[PDB]
Amino acid sequence: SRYTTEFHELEKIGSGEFGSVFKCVKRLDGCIYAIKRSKKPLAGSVDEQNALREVYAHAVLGQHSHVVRYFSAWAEDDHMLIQNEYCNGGSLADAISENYRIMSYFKEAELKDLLLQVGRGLRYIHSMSLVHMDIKPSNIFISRTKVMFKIGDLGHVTRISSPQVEEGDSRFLANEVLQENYTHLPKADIFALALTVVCAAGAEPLPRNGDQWHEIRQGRLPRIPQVLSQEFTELLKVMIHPDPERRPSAMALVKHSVLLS
Ligand SMILES: COc1cc2c(Nc3cc(Cl)c(OC)c(Cl)c3)c(C#N)cnc2cc1OCCCN1CCN(C)CC1
Repeated sequence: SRYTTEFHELEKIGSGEFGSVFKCVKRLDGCIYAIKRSKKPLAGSVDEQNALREVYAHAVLGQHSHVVRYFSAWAEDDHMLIQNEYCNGGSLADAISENYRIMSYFKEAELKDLLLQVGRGLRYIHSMSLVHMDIKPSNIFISRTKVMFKIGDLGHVTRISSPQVEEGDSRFLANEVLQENYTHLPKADIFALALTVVCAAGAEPLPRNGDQWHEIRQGRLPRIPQVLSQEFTELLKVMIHPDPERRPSAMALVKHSVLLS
């Protein structure tokens, strides 16, 4: 196969219903890549159009330092393979879990660094008239050696002015998207990013539904166990404002005083 011929598989680094991700060395350049290998989705299914959204997003998206670089995608032997940039820091989700294990944490400065960098990624995507629609720790990836946060997993990417919306994780989902209101989709990414940072700040696991789910959608910031400045807190707070029009845009976010620099 092209997979075996072009690459040497080093180790499986991720698995799940989405398939599996392998750390691979490309024989030609000797560089490390992350390759997702999954069953070729059923024609007409959500998994197909999910994969369609991923591959067709890079047709629009160029290279950006806060978006995981895409190299190629192909199908063979009833399997689909996507070759991406390898981020040696793994996902933000794993980093959060590792913090919990060894009792470390992200300092307030590091949290603002995370917000700004992913903010820069969102600004570019939005400027291409696209929206990510699934921003969460597991979809944020880390490159080190000196720390670069990159947006990955474009399986939910869709147009701004042509809304075809497949909802993302309910834990990060803005209420207006649930209400089938797609007039301000960029602000949905902003909403999810705030909760993503709140996750990195060491907050308890976000609710999938129920009471405290609604309280968050009311604009209530989840309890954070560490001391953040009231100014950073208020920024995160407005990012989850019930009115998406009061939430800052991505380009307004990256220009914000508390974040710079
Ligand atoms: C979770 O594992 C990793 C997934 C990564 C990843 N996912 C991904 C998602 C999707 Cl949806 C894709 O399909 C479009 C494709 Cl192709 C890849 C991208 C991307 N993109 C980039 N970088 C990653 C890096 C990872 O681990 C890095 C170090 C792990 N190391 C630590 C020491 N030890 C325990 C051995 C394992």
